[PDB]
Amino acid sequence: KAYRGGHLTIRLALGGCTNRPFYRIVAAHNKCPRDGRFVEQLGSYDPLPNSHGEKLVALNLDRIRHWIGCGAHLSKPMEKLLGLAGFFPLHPMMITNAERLRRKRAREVLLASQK
Amino acid sequence: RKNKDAVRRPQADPALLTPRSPVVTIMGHVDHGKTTLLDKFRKTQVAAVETGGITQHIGAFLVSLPSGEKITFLDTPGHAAFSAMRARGAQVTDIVVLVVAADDGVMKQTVESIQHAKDAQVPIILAVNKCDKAEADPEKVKKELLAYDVVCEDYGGDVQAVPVSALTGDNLMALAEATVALAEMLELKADPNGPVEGTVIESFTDKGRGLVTTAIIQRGTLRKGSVLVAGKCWAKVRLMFDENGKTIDEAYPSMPVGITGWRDLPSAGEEILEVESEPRAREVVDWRKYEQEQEKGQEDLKIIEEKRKEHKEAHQKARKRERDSNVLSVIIKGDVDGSVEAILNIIDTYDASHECELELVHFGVGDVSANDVNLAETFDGVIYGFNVNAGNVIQQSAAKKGVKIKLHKIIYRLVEDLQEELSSRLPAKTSWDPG
Amino acid sequence: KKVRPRLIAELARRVRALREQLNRPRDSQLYAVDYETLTRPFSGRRLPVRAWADVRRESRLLQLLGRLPLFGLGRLVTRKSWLWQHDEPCYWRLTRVRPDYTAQNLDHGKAWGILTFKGKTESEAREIEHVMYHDWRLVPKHEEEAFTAFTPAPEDSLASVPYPPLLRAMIIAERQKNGDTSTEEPMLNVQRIRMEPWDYPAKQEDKGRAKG
Amino acid sequence: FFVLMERYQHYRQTVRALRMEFVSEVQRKVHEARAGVLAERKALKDAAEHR
RNA sequence: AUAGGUUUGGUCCUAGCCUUUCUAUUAGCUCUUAGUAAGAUUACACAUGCAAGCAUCCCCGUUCCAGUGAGUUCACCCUCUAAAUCACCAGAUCAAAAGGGACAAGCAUCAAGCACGCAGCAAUGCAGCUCAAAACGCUUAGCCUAGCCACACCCCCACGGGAAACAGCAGUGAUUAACCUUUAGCAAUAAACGAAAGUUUAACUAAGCUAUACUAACCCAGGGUUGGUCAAUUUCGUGCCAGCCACCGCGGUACAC
Ligand SMILES: Nc1nc2c(ncn2[C@@H]2O[C@H](COP(=O)(O)OP(=O)(O)OP(=O)(O)O)[C@@H](O)[C@H]2O)c(=O)[nH]1
Ligand SMILES: [Mg+2]
Ligand SMILES: [Mg+2]
Ligand SMILES: [Mg+2]
Ligand SMILES: [Mg+2]
Ligand SMILES: [Mg+2]
Ligand SMILES: [Mg+2]
Ligand SMILES: [Mg+2]
Ligand SMILES: [Mg+2]
Ligand SMILES: [Mg+2]
Ligand SMILES: [Mg+2]
Repeated sequence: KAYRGGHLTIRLALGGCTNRPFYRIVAAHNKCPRDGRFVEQLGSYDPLPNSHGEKLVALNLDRIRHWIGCGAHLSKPMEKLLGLAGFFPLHPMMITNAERLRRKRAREVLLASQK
Repeated sequence: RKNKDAVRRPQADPALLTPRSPVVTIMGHVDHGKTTLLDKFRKTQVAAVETGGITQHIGAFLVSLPSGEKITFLDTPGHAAFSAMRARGAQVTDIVVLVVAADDGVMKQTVESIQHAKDAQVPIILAVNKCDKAEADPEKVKKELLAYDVVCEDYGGDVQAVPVSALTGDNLMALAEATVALAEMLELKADPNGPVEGTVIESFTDKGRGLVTTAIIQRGTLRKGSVLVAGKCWAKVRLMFDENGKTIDEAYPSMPVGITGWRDLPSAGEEILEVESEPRAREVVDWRKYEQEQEKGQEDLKIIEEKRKEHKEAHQKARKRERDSNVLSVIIKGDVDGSVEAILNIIDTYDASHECELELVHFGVGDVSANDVNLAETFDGVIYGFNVNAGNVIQQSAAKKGVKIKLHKIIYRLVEDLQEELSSRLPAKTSWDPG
Repeated sequence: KKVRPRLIAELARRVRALREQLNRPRDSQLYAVDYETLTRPFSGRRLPVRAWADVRRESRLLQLLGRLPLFGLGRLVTRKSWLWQHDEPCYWRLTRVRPDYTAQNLDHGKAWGILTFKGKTESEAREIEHVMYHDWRLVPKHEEEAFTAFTPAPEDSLASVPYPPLLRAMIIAERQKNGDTSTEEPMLNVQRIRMEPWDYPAKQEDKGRAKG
Repeated sequence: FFVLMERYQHYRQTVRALRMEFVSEVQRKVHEARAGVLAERKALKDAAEHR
């Protein structure tokens, strides 16, 4: 398909089955379907904890660097994943969501104490 | 096979019972002002907007009286043909308003309506209409009704007689007051909870909404998602609508509601019962179809045993055809099951078999379709459409295939055309008469 | 494979291009507005809620320049949004104007000027973006020097920042594997990455145009 | 809002620095594979062996 | 194929047909539960609802996604080089148009096509080019499936005309043997927009229906067959009749109805 415009993006294509999300990190042309063609698969992400209580994430760091150099964008979930991995700085929204959770927890703690 | 049918719930307890609005069916003789009276009560003028000025459909309307009460008026066809429609209206009615023209007095259809009212065991209110015109003799009307057992109050008869003039809208207020009084005396109530019970008043196929049935609720509230079963058909209620087409959230008892989502078109007058779920509804439908199949199988076994005994008698002792000119094959297409049934009853009244046979190849509800044209071609028949459309493509195909599609909008016009065709097939004018 | 011309397709493409060019809508038509419904009549599209007060209160660049000789060429114009956002002076030094004469009051068109943002000028004059916007204000001839008075703060710009933890570890491990004995901290340079606020005017010359 | 805006500014500055580093690495790798001592030596060695 | 039945009075060989195996659709009879996958027969016509916004106005998007298979060697490799991303740049990535090569099935009772080539700056000159190693032609078919090509109501196209368009989701009429909800949510991923918190999304996610399939289970089992190929029939009723058979065949007082 002769795609008018568009650009590469490193994003999480969703696979798995119902109630069992699983992600393939794909450097795919942004306009292509989420589960459609992709230039290269750069790793994986299992959101459901395994028996060891781990959320396995595979990152082909060399290829991710290559595609960032070639100009691929980064979807927000992938940016957050890289921030967690430490490959990138913690996302501002990761930090701000942590702060919001702390404030909500403090409010609920105050409510619980006032009982 | 275990009996998995769905059966009307037993009469509700007085604690469950709750006041419900009355259903009044306006019945009478042709052109005696039933629809005009209904128009006056509804505050809307439809008598002018009619094909042939004839009511050919048992129509329901939820009128609201100025006092604030609500009444479900069923305006029924007055012609001789629609006996089944009149009987069904009498069955579903709580009260029967018999409209009799003061000018013309009692008539054959008036007597038929009185008989149906007696059979349904429903109170009768006489509305003597056309009182304005000279020779209007309500006293004569009452005296003649004495013969048919509709005794007025003046003669010590429980039936209330009301002189009205639907044309001038005079005395209709007192007619409505009498209707309200009779409803109060009847003290109509029904359970507004639990599985729904209703009656199909009409069925049809709408090109946008599917198989649509105009029903009247009898017990419990109907809502989107309820699973209904009626006769051999079932639905998951997809859209409930009113006479105006406005979607309505709930259908309380004695309300006329058009229901969509029927997987098959039910027959007019059949009972609608709510069931638990789709699998249960399909089980009920399969059981009912199986029962009908067993009945038909018993009858077919009788016929087949006749044939086999004949053949065995024949044997033990020893030890395509071109259709005649005097055979009119007809396809029948109606806008509603009621019209289809009326035409079929008219056909079944046929008695001129010797001179020319009248074969009913197929009948249905909806626009003349390619399959109808194919049947007509296969049997050199004629398609008769009652208030249905014949698209341009269908017309072209019928012209190519030599079929004759005859659309009509009046029952007696269609019957005149049918008798014309029978006479044409004859070797002269036909001897069968519709009435 | 023997081709079959798409002659009607090409002809229609050409005719559509010609029609668009010859019926090109005027700027006064494109950027018109209704001050009751707050919708551009030409397209019928509503303006964002956050622009309603500005549309109802402040004025457009050409709507102002219509009252200035030579359209105030050489004057200094500033935007209400800039005034509310930055304490430092920000303005355009008007250098050229191409009004939309078709406009009733010549209250639309294009402008070119030299940008001063955060007290920093721009080397060359370029087109003014957001001319049609409703957040423009005019700098009176007097008070001009006082308003443009400004002295730069010390040039606060970090030379380098720590690498993300995993990247730092990877670089350190690569150095050790190569055998480098350096204990120097690896720092990612940020001087070349000159951050520029989001409200910094964009290159209008490359901006597109509406259609209808 | 203000803390978030500052966080975005710093985050995007650092991310752009990282992206520039990766772009430089990609350019260096391609120019290497194209005309680096290794590739040029191998090409000339192949030509000499062919002769 | 590890083969088997069937030509005849009998044997051998050749050969066709059929049986046994595995899928998928439909139908008949029958059905309890849970997880998951998949789901109009049709490029025929469509009521209704929704499916594209974002945003300090300009821009950007609505060309994407989703859909269908009508058409059909625009899909693959190489050359060249547009558009787009890499904050501006850089060549890098991606990939149009153009050129070269490759690229479905059947019919030769489709054998000739009828200008289908070349040279020259041009003028103009030469009379050539394809083809039984299948040109030209007709019919059929979406393909080479991380997906790709084509179409977007028809007139290939779409200025224009015919006319008023679901081959977007749900749904419907017609049609076929073929027939799922006119559910909820943006909570996740993706896309659009924004500087951003964020907003929109019938993409998608999570649900609804369906023995179409796989997995798992229940202390509530039907369907088919029972002459040989082929596992497995007692007694009656019928008597070349009723009827049965995938093939051979059975039934004239039956392990075949
Ligand atoms: N003289 C007179 N005519 C009336 C009166 N009311 C109605 N009509 C007319 O009588 C005729 C019959 O009225 P309709 O309602 O059409 O007849 P109908 O009795 O319902 O008969 P169907 O067609 O079988 O339904 C029409 O022309 C009416 O306008 C009345 O009070 N007096
Ligand atoms: Mg009437
Ligand atoms: Mg089945
Ligand atoms: Mg095809
Ligand atoms: Mg031939
Ligand atoms: Mg087209
Ligand atoms: Mg269509
Ligand atoms: Mg659809
Ligand atoms: Mg249908
Ligand atoms: Mg199916
Ligand atoms: Mg026997």
